[PDB]
Amino acid sequence: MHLTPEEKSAVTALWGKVNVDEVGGEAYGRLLVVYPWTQRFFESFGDLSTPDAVMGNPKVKAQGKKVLGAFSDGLAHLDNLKGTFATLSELHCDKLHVDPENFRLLGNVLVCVLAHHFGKEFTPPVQAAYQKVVAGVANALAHKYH
Amino acid sequence: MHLTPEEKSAVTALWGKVNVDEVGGEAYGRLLVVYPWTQRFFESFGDLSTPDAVMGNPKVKAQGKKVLGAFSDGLAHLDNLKGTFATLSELHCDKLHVDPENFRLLGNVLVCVLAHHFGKEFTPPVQAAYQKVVAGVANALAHKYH
Amino acid sequence: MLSPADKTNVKAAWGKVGAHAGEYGAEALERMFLSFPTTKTYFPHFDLSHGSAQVKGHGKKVADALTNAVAHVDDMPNALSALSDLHAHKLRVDPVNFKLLSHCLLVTLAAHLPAEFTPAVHASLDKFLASVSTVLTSKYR
Amino acid sequence: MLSPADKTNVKAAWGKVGAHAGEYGAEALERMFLSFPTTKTYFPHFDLSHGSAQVKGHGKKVADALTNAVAHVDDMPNALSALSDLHAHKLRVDPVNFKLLSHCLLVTLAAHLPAEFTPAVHASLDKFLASVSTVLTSKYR
Ligand code: HEM
Ligand code: HEM
Ligand code: HEM
Ligand code: HEM
Repeated sequence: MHLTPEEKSAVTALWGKVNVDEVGGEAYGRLLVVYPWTQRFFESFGDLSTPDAVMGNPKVKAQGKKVLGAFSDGLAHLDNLKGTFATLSELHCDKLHVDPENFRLLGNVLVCVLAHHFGKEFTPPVQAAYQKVVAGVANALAHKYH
Repeated sequence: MHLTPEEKSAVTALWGKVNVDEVGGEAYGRLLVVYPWTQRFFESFGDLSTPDAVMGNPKVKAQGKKVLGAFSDGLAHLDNLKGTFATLSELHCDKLHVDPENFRLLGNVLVCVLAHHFGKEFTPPVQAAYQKVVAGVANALAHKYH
Repeated sequence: MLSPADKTNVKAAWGKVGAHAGEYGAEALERMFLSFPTTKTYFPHFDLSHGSAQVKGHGKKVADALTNAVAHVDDMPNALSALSDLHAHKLRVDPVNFKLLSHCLLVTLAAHLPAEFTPAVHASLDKFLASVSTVLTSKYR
Repeated sequence: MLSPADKTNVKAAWGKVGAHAGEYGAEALERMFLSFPTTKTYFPHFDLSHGSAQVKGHGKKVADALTNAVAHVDDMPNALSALSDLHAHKLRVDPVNFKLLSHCLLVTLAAHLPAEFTPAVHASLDKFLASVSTVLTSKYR
C-alpha cells in the first residue's frame, strides 16, 4: 500500500469509465484461455474446449462479474486492503483451495485488458499506479493463508 | 517481522552454534557457483572459472564474512527489520545497483548450507522458521529501492 | 511448445506491428522502468528520461531481434544463438526480469492493436515471448 | 542443457541415495508444506500431519519417477511423457510450485549427504531438477 495523491486520483478517474460486468467477463475469460491450468476449479462451468466457448460461457461471465465487483469495492478502501479482504482471504484458502499465484495471473490479465480497452489513455504512469494496486490486492488476499 | 514463540526460539538457538565467517564463506561461494550470473557484481574478485577457484577465493570468503555478519546483527532486531536495514537498502540500490532478486537466491543457498552443515537437526519446522526470516531480510533490503 | 496455429497468429500480429516495431520496443521499456523499478538496476549507464535517444536506440534493437525470431520461428535457437551467448556470459540479467519485459511488451501491443489482440492471439503472443525468454537464458549455466 | 559432468554428478549422487529414495521424497514433501503453506492447496484430500502414510506413499511415487528420469537422462521427455500429461491436463499445478519442491528436495539431499553434496554436485542437481521441471510443465499450453 501507499500510493501518492496523484496515483490514487489516476486509478479512480480511469475506474470511473469502466463497465465492471463487461471487463470482469473479459478478464476472467482471458485468464482461462491464456493460462489454462486455472480452469481446474471450473469443470462444473460447462464447455471450455476452445477460446470462443470460454469467452462465450455464461458461467465464466458471472464468475468474472462477481470477482470484479469485489475488486471494484476494494478500490474505495485503498488505505486498508488487508482489513477489507481478510474474510475473503480466509475463504479462498480454507474452503476454495485457491493457489494465491492465480491472483497474480488475474492481476496481469486485468492490466492487459485495461490497456486493450483504453488504448493511449493507459499511459505508462497510469499502468504503474495500477500495477501497485493489483499487487496490493493479490497480497491482501493471500494474507490469511496458512 | 512476525514469528511465533516456537519459530523465534528455533532461529536463535541454531544461530548460537553457527560460526559466521565459515558459513558466510561457504554460502556466498555456492551462490557464485550454482547461479553463475551473480558473478556480474564481482569482476574484481579474480579467478571464478571453476568451482574450486570460487570456493577458495579469499575475496569471496571476505565478502561472505561481511554479509552474514550484517545478517547476524539483524537477527537481534527481528521486530524491526525495515528500520535496521534501511541504510544498507539504500546503498544496494543507489550505489551498488544490485537486483534485489539476488537477495532471494542467497537466502535459498544459505538454507541449503545450514542443512548440509547441521544435518538432521535442521528439521522441517526449523527450516520453515529460517525460510520466514530470509524472506523478511530480503524484503527489508529491497524496501528502499526506487 | 509453439503449435502451428501459434506461429500463424504471431506472424499475423507482428506483421501488423510492421513499421512501429522500434517505437513499441521503446514504449515497452519505459513501461518496465516505471512499473518495476528494480529493472533500472541493469541500466545505470543510461539516460532513462522520457524519450532519450539511448532508450529509443535500445528499443529498436530489441524490436529487430524479435522480428528475426518471428521470421525464424521454426529455428529460434540457431537464429538467436548470438544474443543468447551475450546475455549468458556478459549482461547476465537475472532470468526473472524476462517475464517483466514480456508483460510490458504484452501491454504495449494491447494498447496499440485493438483489432488484432483477441484472446487466442494474446495466448499465442505470451507463449511466444516465453519461448524467446527461454532461448535467451538457456546458456546461463 | 546437462553436460557429461552434470550427468555423472547426478548419477553418482542418486546412486548414493539408493534405497532411501522413498524416505527422502516424503521428507521433501513435509519440508515443502511447512515452509511454503500455499502448496497445501493442491492436497486438501490428504492428511498432512507429520508421519502421514499418504505423504509417505506420495513421497515414494515422486522418488520413483526421479529415479526413472535419472536412468533415462538422455531421453527424458519420452520417459516422463505420461507424467507431463497428468500434471498439465488433470492436476494442473501452477508451474511456480515446481521450483518450491525442487528447493526442498535439494535441502533434503544436503541434510542426508554431508560428503557427496559438494558445490559442483549442488549445481548439477539444481540443473537436473529444473530440467525435470521443464519437462513436467512442457504440455501445459
Ligand atoms: C481480484 C481477485 C479475486 C477476488 C477479489 C475474488 C473475490 C471472490 C468473491 C467475492 C467470491 C464469491 C464469495 C462468496 O461466495 O461469498 C469468490 C469466489 C470464488 N473464487 Fe475468487 N476472487 C478473486 C480471484 C480468484 C481467482 C484467480 C480464482 C481461480 C482461478 C478464484 C476462485 C474462486 C472460486 C472457485 C470461487 C467460488 C465461486 C462459486 O462457488 O460459485 N478467485 N471470489
Ligand atoms: C543478506 C543479504 C545481504 C546483506 C545483509 C549484505 C550486506 C552487505 C554489506 C554489509 C556490505 C559492505 C558494504 C560497505 O562497506 O558499505 C555489502 C556490500 C556489497 N554487497 Fe551486499 N549484502 C547482501 C547481499 C548481497 C547480494 C546477494 C549481492 C549480489 C549478488 C550483494 C552485492 C554486494 C556488493 C557488490 C557489495 C560491494 C562489495 C565490494 O566492495 O566489492 N550483496 N553488502
Ligand atoms: C525479449 C527479451 C529480450 C530481448 C529480445 C533482448 C535483446 C537485446 C538486444 C538485441 C540487445 C543488444 C545487443 C547488442 O547491441 O550487441 C540487448 C542488450 C541488452 N539487454 Fe537484452 N533483451 C531482452 C531482455 C532483457 C532484459 C529483461 C533486460 C534487463 C532488465 C535486458 C538488458 C539488456 C542490457 C542491459 C543490454 C545492453 C545495453 C547497452 O549497453 O546498450 N534485456 N538485449
Ligand atoms: C519433480 C517434480 C514432481 C514429480 C516428479 C511428480 C511426480 C508425481 C507422481 C509420480 C505422481 C503420481 C501419479 C500417479 O498416480 O500415476 C504425482 C501426483 C501428484 N502431484 Fe506431482 N510431481 C512433481 C511435482 C508436483 C508439485 C510441485 C505439486 C504441487 C505442489 C504436485 C502435486 C501433485 C498432486 C496433487 C498429485 C496427485 C496426488 C494424489 O491424489 O494421489 N506435483 N506427481
